[PDB]
Amino acid sequence: FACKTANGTAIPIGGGSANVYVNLAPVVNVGQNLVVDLSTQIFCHNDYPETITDYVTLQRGSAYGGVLSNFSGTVKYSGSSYPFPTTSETPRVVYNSRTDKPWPVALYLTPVSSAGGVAIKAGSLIAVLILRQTNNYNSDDFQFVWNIYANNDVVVPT
Ligand SMILES: OC[C@H]1O[C@H](OCC#Cc2ccc(-c3ccccc3)cc2)[C@@H](O)[C@@H](O)[C@@H]1O
Repeated sequence: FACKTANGTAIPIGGGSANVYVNLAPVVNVGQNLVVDLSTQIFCHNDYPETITDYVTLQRGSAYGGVLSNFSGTVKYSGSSYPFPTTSETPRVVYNSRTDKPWPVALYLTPVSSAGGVAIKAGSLIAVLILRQTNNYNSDDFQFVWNIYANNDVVVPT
């Protein structure tokens, strides 16, 4: 089991950490959501699906910088909503193919009432999302840590 972003940035068998740069809607209105959809950038696969089934959760999610200060949010994992920062571990998603499939995580972030102007700065750390992988074969229990950075500024009008 291993993961990557499609520009080639990989986290190999056994886990590790990687950085992900996300394009963000440059204008987000109060009352509406900034959607940081990591399922369009983070992909994973099972290396031996004929023998082993892999199980993948969102173990931990938290916000940083302007996301932490200027937005409040939830995280959707595999079709369901959870508080952000996360509390419980999510249900597992099964990975059973050598063909990469997305890690189905997205943040839904709405500006706080006092937000206005440049609310997220280009280059800043905005989130850390941790994927936990286990399987039905042995005791492997690996963390894939995704450090999420803003590729661009986000402005909240007014
Ligand atoms: O994505 C599948 C697995 O890939 C990595 O482990 C590599 C392996 C293996 C493997 C395959 C077959 C056997 C095997 C042993 C005895 C008899 C038959 C098959 C043992 C280990 C590692 O990332 C595991 O955590 C993950 O579940």
